[PDB]
Amino acid sequence: MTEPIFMVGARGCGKTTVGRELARALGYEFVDTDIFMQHTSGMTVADVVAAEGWPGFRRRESEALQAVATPNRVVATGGGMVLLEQNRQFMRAHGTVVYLFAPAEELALRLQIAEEMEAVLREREALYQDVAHYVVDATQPPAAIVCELMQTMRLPAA
Ligand SMILES: [Mg+2]
Ligand SMILES: [Mg+2]
Repeated sequence: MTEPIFMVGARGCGKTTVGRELARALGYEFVDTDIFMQHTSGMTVADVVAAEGWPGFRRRESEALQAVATPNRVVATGGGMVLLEQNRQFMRAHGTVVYLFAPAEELALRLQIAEEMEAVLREREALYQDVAHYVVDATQPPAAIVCELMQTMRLPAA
């Protein structure tokens, strides 16, 4: 089916890259909520936070989620998208959610911090699992994740 596919996970799990390659494989559109915010508002997350705080950024992020969710589209989401319950509900309702899981060690390794990702996971691991319909090993190359997702999720290639 063509419900929107939400990619969730912590910074460093490869969301944008896997999202983009999955979208290409399925013939879907691709949008990253963080990138959408930047290029529609002109403001970075630091700008938004400096002007309106973390609460203001989280509201914008919720709004972005709602604005870009549509069928036949893969949506890569920022690390903190899973913090608000309404965001978690929105994603499981509107579509199907995939958590790109990696231990903190590997998240920290990816740097195109080890203990800061450990702490991110203590706060958010359970939230990623709560919202995810499907959990995949994000330490594989993107192409291998793409392949595994199409099989597990029973999605045809474009
Ligand atoms: Mg759904
Ligand atoms: Mg789950």
